[PDB]
Amino acid sequence: VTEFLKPRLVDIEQVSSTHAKVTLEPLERGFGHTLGNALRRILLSSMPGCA
Amino acid sequence: ILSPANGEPIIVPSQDVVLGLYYMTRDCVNAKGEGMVLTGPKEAERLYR
Amino acid sequence: KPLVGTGMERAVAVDSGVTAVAKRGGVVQYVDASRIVIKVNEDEMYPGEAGIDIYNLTKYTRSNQNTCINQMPCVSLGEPVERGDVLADGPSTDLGELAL
Amino acid sequence: VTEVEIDGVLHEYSTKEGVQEDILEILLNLKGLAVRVQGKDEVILTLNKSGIGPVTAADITHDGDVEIVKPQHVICHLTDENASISMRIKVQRGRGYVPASTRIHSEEDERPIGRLLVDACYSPVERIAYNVEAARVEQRTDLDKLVIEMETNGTIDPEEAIRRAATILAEQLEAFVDLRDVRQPEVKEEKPEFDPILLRPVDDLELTVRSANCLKAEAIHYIGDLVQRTEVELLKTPNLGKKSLTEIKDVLASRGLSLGMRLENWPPAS
Amino acid sequence: ATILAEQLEAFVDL
Amino acid sequence: MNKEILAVVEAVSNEKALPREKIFEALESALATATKKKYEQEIDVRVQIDRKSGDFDTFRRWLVVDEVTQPTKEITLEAARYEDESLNLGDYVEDQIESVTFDRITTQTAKQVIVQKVREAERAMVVDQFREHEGEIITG
Amino acid sequence: GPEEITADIPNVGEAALSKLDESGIVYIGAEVTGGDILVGKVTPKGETQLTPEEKLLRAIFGEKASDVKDSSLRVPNGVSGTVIDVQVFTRDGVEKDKRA
Amino acid sequence: GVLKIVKVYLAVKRRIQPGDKMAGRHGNKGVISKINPIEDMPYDENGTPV
Repeated sequence: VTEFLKPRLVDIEQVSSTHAKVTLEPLERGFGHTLGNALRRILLSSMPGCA
Repeated sequence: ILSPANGEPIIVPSQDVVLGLYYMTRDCVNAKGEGMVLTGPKEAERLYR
Repeated sequence: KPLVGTGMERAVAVDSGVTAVAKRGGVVQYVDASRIVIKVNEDEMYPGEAGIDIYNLTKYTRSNQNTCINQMPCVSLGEPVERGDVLADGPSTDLGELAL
Repeated sequence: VTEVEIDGVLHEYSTKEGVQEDILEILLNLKGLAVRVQGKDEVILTLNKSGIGPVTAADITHDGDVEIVKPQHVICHLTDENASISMRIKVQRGRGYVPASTRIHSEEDERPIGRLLVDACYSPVERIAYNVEAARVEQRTDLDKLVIEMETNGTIDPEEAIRRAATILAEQLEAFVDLRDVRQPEVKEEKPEFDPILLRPVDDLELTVRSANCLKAEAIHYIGDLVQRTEVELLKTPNLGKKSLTEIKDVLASRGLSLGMRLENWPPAS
Repeated sequence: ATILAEQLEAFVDL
Repeated sequence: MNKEILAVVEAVSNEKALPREKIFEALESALATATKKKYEQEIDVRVQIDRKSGDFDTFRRWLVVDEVTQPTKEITLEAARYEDESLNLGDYVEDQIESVTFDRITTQTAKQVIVQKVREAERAMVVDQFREHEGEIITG
Repeated sequence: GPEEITADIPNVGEAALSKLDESGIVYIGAEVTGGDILVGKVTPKGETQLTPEEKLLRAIFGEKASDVKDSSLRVPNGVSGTVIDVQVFTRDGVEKDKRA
Repeated sequence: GVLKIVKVYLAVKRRIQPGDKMAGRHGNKGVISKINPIEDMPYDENGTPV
């Protein structure tokens, strides 16, 4: 239909208030990998802060 | 998780993971990143990915 | 075809039955998806039997293992053929080569 | 292509007197055939051909809203003088890849014997190579220019494909650009149980147009108004004898409804 | 997510 | 069809139990019960096979009542306007014509109805035939 | 009694008799699925009535509607697919069928 | 005591699926495990997948 699926996320678990665990569901056949990998590669290197 | 025959563990990682872990635990004498200090394991994981 | 063969493929294909190999050389008069009609040359013919011989390529037909068999024609139209040449690849055969 | 039909053949496991290849080869070549539809989302293409020679893509009866991406693609080979084929070809726009098995939706769509299902494989792209390089930034260093080559069917447009993919990525990303604890389940919903088919006109119950004008002779379009109308107003309804009354009694009262049922909730909100 | 979307912004339509 | 049932009543041994008239009436009953299977619609199909003149002509009852469930047989207490019906009760239509009187289930239910009605009729006959002798020494 | 391959089946609905032809065999192409009826056969079921007063009825008025039973060949449960060919071997003497 | 043998044929375009058994020509058998999406298989620098 040329219109994709958008997730109905289920949980933002905030254990220890500094180590969170987010779930997201559902995503298309391969969008899980691409979104996870893009977010991971951006957060690791290209995410400004101060140190 | 133990055979009734011998008190050995039946759950033994057979292959394709022993290869994985073994590769993950070796030491190239001159590999990119040699000679640093890491504030912890998670730091090394981030440094690797 | 298999990219890395052992040469034996041509022999095992032509020596088996699954391929419809030509009997007498000549000209491919009429080729269809099920029939082939060859006009043999003047040397290998008889007084009667003007020269045409027909090959009815067995289309999709059961086998003793319930898998399909079929002889699609490999030769084009009008292309001359010699004696004992593959005119129709059998099941899992390519241009007269065993190809599984 | 998704659904084909050739007048001579019955099932794709057959042949046809005149065509060099089998129907199976024809279907595989068809799947190989690509096309670009512009106006509509699904379309039907007729291919008629006669005489000796190769039947390729250009030979089909093209249209304006439809454009063959490459005509030289061979479809089949006619190898007899008075040999001819005519074929209808359903071509629908879709995303991804659906096999011929699961695409079935009912138990009568295939009942037309000539409707051969070709498992649709529609994706304009074939391979996507890419690589980064040192961009010639006017004044900076080690900025990256990303070169992406796409080998495709030629159907889709390269820049258009890029922008469409980027739109898809941005839309999917918008999910957690503002993420929070959200749950679509809203238990204990509150809605009026009025049946929505009553909002439609009566004529939407698969019957003729003379009976439609008959229910337009009593000025009854609504089903939500005819529901307060028992069979006490049928022979008195203009020209309801046997035939049109047979239609009224067949196509209405069989669908689970009843010709006139007392209700107190109408119309919210027509 | 915001940084990636504002990177993407140069190509999308809507 | 009609000729077939005429051959039946000719071959019917108990012609007194069932001459042509009531034979064909029972056969119209059987034909209605067969139409009950031909259509998932449960409609009373009077036929009036025209016992001796010609073949059949199926009809459709209206079962006069203010209801509309199974509308093949539903008419209110005055709906007789079109068709010049002019009858409140008893007004029944002939909308569907020429159903099947020759298939497998038709002939099977014909056999069933025939044997049932014939046995019932012979029973009802012998009942009075022996009741005549009420007050006599009978065997048994 | 003999076995016939008539198109009609005493019990099943219209769907189970839609694939067949007028003779009682599926057309070449009906994408059947496990459960459907390929044929199309009925058998003499009953026995031991011995009422010739009803045998005379069902010898002319019910000549072929006496002892039906739908021992008809259904596709086994699970196997789907397409029908592609139908062979019919008729014993000589036994007259013929339209599809034959 | 037989009158009419009617033989009917049935054809299935039997596709591949996780669970079949494929092998090369050196006894390296194996069960196919996953129909991995094309965008996930390893791929050469020229963009061609494997």
